[PDB]
Amino acid sequence: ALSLTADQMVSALLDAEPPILYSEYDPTRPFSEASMMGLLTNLADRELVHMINWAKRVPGFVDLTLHDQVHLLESAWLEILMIGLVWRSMEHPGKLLFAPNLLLDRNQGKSVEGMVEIFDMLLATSSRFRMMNLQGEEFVCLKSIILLNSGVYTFLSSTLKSLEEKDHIHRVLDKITDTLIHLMAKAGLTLQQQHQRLAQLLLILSHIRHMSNKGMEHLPLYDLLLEMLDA
Amino acid sequence: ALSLTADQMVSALLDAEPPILYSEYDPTRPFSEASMMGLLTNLADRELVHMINWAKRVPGFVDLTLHDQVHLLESAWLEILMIGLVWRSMEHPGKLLFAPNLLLDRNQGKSVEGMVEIFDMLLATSSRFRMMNLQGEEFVCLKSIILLNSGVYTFLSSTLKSLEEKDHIHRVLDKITDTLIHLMAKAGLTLQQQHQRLAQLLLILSHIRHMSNKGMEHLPLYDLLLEMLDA
Ligand SMILES: Oc1ccc2c(c1)CCN(c1ccccc1)[C@@H]2c1ccc(OCCN2CCCCC2)cc1
Ligand SMILES: Oc1ccc2c(c1)CCN(c1ccccc1)[C@@H]2c1ccc(OCCN2CCCCC2)cc1
Repeated sequence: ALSLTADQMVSALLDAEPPILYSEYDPTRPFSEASMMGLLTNLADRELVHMINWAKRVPGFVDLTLHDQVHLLESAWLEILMIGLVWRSMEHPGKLLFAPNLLLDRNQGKSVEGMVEIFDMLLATSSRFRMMNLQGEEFVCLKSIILLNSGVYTFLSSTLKSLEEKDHIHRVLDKITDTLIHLMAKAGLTLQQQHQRLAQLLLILSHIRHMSNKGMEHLPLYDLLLEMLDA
Repeated sequence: ALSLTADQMVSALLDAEPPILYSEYDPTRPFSEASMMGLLTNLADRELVHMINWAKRVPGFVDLTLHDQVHLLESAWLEILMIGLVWRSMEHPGKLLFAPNLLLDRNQGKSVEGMVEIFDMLLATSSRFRMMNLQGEEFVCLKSIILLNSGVYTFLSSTLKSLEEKDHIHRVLDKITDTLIHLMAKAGLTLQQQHQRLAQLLLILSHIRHMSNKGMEHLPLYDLLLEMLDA
């Protein structure tokens, strides 16, 4: 876990990658009446299941407490669905690849009230990824950081156990930071460029947190998540 | 601007620091009827004015477009008020130093509906700052990063001007990253520790974004901000 090598962390995360699901939409039926929200909703609910399997495979995650594992996913679930959406949409300018059979552009967002706001923020993030030429290895590191970071400041506890957990989460996270830098070092970037790029990458996560928040508004999960985790 | 030296960036930001305002509350009147929200509201509205002066003094900020300057403050205003609150509350465990004459603890939050949620998140952030032993120089760098970063992904424009602006904002931001590292290098931290600490610092900003979002819910600003900026 905390002994994992940089290259081993990347092989470990890359291997943990979830599958790219398809939208359960009837291709022969008129789209102008498919219920946009309904499609996205059913899609996300199915990815959530695979998200758990993925999370269980992120180094150090299963070491935590079941209830801590739930808390973290409960805080990050939507941010992870989003950063994943933005990634696969990276090479699709002006469009969002929700699923191989569900590629929507701006206008298609004006379907539901206030959904075009969220699409634009997503497209913009996708665009930034294009601008930075984000790499698949950098991507998985970021998605793992989101998972371990998003809920680590809201355990609201100072018990010895919560203290060892928080400690352990920031130790894995540090490992991921080291890994990100390693990648950038190998790409040829100087020390300065490594720091600057690391910062540019982490700061985009603030934007993903914000999008998630807007998404939560437009949109118990704990028990649902629990049952999936506790196998 | 983009030529500023590390030590010059810190002297520049430290000098730009706003004043620590007081709550306009009658000390001889019973507090159980002072209207908690009213106090906080009037306080923030006054700090906002000083926030503009401060922003105008952040290197590279005034170089932007007035409308870009407004957009950035409109996106970050509450996050900045919050990171400032958390900072001055750092040495006050279990309490929030909203102002020298307004130090409130947990329970005092149960005043308004759902306000104790926000206080707890704030206390937790303050606690993390204590855990990391954040330094005044690191603090100002972070507050400047928030200002330039929070709204840089939502300009929703690809005009040449918007492209040069975004470019220019990420160039100042990189300067601040270099500065943060410089500080950590001088503190004695190794290269590895520098990277890890930079990451831990930036990631807390995601949490500040989240708190701001919750704060915006519980809670035009553009025109208001405009008038203050355009002097
Ligand atoms: O990979 C995916 C799949 C779907 C989505 C994204 C990524 C990001 C943007 N997004 C969204 C979020 C809010 C408003 C509009 C769109 C959709 C989305 C996300 C979540 C969602 O949830 C429906 C409720 N559902 C109930 C069971 C537990 C899981 C959540 C419904 C749609
Ligand atoms: O330095 C300060 C001063 C006040 C506050 C913070 C920091 C952070 C937490 N916080 C808050 C935010 C939402 C809910 C509860 C508390 C208060 C706060 C923040 C903003 C606020 O705004 C009232 C509306 N006001 C109208 C004019 C433009 C500026 C905004 C009222 C209270």
